[PDB]
Amino acid sequence: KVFERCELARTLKRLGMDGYRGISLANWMCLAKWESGYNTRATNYNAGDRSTDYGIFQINSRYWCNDGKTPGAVNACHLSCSALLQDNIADAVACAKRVVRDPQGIRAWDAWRNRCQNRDVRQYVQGCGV
Repeated sequence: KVFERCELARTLKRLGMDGYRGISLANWMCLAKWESGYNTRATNYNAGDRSTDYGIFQINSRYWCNDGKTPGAVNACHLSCSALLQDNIADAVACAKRVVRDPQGIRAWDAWRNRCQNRDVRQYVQGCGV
């Protein structure tokens, strides 16, 4: 499923993401936009370490979800990577929350550092009623 901007903003809010571990909805929106363009079936294979980034948040198979084919991998979110390819983003959100529970927080995603950190992200949630 490819979300419309405000549709995703409200969906994320209803899932308890606003202010989760101090992260605003606009930050989550900026992350999703740059990671997958709001596409829940987005995937990216990384030839370098043979891992795959899954879904709307591009969560990596080497550490967060299990896909069976990633060499020397763990599954911190305790989910099949398939769960990160559903139109319903509840499971992906549960995992994204697990990621930010770590020290780095939202900084766990490099894309957030390059495209959202210290940026004016108001535009991601303006007019969405969140």
